[PDB]
Amino acid sequence: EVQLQESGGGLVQPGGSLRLSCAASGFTFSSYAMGWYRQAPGKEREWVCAISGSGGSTYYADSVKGRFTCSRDNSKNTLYLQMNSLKPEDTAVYYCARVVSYYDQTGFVYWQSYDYWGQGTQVTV
Amino acid sequence: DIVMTQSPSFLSASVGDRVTITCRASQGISSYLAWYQQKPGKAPKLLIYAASTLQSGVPSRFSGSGSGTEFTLTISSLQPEDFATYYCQQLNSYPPKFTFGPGTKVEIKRTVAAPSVFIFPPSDEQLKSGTASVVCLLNNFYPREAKVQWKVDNALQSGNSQESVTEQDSKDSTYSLSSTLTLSKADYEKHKVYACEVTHQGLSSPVTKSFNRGE
Amino acid sequence: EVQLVESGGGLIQPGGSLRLSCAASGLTVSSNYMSWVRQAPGKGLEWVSVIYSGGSTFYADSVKGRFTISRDNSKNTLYLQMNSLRAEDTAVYYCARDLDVYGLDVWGQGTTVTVSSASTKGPSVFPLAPSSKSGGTAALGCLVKDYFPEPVTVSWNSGALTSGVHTFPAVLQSSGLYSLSSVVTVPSSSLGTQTYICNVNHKPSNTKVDKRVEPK
Amino acid sequence: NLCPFGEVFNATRFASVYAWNRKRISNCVADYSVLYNSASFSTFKCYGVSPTKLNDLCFTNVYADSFVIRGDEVRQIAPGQTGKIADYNYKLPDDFTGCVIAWNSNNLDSKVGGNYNYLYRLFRKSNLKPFERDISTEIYQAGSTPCNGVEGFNCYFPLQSYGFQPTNGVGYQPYRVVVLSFELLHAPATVCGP
Ligand SMILES: *[C@@H]1O[C@H](CO)[C@@H](O)[C@H](O)[C@H]1NC(C)=O
Repeated sequence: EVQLQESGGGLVQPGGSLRLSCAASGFTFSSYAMGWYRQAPGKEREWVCAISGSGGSTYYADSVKGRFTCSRDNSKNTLYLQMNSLKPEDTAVYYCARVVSYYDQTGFVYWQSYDYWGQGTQVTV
Repeated sequence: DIVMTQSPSFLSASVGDRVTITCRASQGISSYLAWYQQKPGKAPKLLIYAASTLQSGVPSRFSGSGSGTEFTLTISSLQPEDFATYYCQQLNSYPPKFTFGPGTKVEIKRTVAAPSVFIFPPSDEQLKSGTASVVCLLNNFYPREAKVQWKVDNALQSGNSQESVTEQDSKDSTYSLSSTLTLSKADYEKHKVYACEVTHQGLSSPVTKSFNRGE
Repeated sequence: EVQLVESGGGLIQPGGSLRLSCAASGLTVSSNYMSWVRQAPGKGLEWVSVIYSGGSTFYADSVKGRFTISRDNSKNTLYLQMNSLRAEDTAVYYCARDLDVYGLDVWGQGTTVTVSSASTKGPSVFPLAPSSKSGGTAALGCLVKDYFPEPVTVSWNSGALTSGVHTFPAVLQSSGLYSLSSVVTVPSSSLGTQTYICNVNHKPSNTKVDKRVEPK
Repeated sequence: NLCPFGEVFNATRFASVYAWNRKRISNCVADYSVLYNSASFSTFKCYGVSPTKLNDLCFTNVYADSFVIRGDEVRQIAPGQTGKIADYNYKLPDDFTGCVIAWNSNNLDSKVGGNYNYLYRLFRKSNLKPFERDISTEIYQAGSTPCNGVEGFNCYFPLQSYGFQPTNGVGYQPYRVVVLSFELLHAPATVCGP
């Protein structure tokens, strides 16, 4: 886990479509599931999506389900979050990192992030 | 988080005295405590680890005790080279690897000495630059605790003064203070009387030194 | 024998980068926990980062994502790369060997890192003249104002006058420049006979000033 | 033939983390309800399998690894973690399929003068491979000079004891940890749910 750069866009109109991209190096991208973490201005960080190495299992939060789609191309070691039906509440900064999932005692699934960081800045979406 | 506190902040003692300084923790840390000594301009020196075990090459007068939330460092006989700042450090903490204490400074005790107070008006050369600095000098006082009040036309001033205190002197073990009141030239010409009032143990009443602009 | 020798400190603009190095003798950096601890001017000691024997690296929250700890084993040297400095990192940094519950035994001499957007400026020397008000003691001095960076050196009568001289620690102002005062207490009978000059040297600006303080 | 989970979970004396105990569950019927219907576990995290489906699955073998660590170190018992426990005492594989369960043990493993029978490996040159057990008591060499089996400067004993006192904070307080690992091989399946 040597680095993780991010891209995708900035200011964008409501009800629009845009995709956010993340790059990876120093590890087998297909081996580790990657996740998108969104941090709102003045609010806490929130897990929006997580995708397995295969992509056969994709997990999304209820706050954004039905609108964003998370995809990965293991060929280029890149992470994609396609954002559609945009609303002003989705205005935040997005970050990528390696992620792992666990089941609690009652069967619900939560996600844990490998300790690292990706540096980027967004001001409107 | 576990917070480390150290008391006293300042302690005055003489050579041969027995010195005890305490370090407290918000939550019990068992014996995960270390004691270090630092002198001005030099790196910290490890004195005690595990809160009771002496580091090799450290004199036996240093001793540590305590478990849980309260720990103590004791010097059986204070020696002239033992005058320094002492820190306590938590070991195997989370999230930080270790957390140091605020620090305790051990200083040379002596008789109470009243300060000598002098006031210095701004120089005309500085007045040409557009800024005026008035200086108050407190010379050769003990104990260190002293208060300086800057007054302009009998009005107490806050937010325009900066202070500096020298270390204990090599000969008479006396501290000295220098306070600067910085203002604009226009404000300096707008007022006439500038005074510095010093409060100290050696003074029965606070001592005020004043000057009037333009003599 | 045992010694950690540091280098790489200096003056940096905010947002800049600096690499600190710590060469080791008497211990192997690989086989030891190696930590960086910084002391801010006039404050206590704060842990920065730690590197393990197995390669695990841990950083403090204040410097997460900006500082990187590394080691070279051919040179037995510990390295700290500091990027995006933010002027609260201005401190004296030390490299130490960590023994966990046994504490940090071996420290280094420390290197000073100062982060400031201020420009190197020559000091202005002004006279703190003695007051007209005696037969006893009078106080005179010099104010060395608006200089960057530290340090400066102040002497009296080219070193002939060292008794009663107090050169106070400098203070950092809102402008980012330092101010200092040097005072001396002299017999007042010598005010009209002996001529007192303060000699101030600021090497970074190549400034040398001799200011005569005379009663006004 | 009920699987002996209680032998690991409800045992009086646990093991040190540097010498973590492993028990092989085989040829028995396992009811995981006793584990996932209990309220005595501070940490219950299953990676790669949900507890609810566990009673409906068959495995070739099961492994129960028990040890005692500090609370602040319980986070290290997880895939892709770094730390003294993870690097030198007990390493979980990144592709870990199993359940980590942990409960407080201040009532049993904390003594007024301190329990010094629980130890962790403090010094080790290289990080531990997954499911490795280092029980060496060799003196660690921190410098060029050989130790010759004598403790001294740059020559330290590899194991250090936890100070487990009842007045310690929760992070410094002891926690008992059991890790269940389920293995399926090209062999007859012996561990099955009800
Ligand atoms: C341990 O004993 C308690 C008390 O009877 C019981 O509730 C629990 O199920 C036991 N644990 C196991 C793993 O059997």
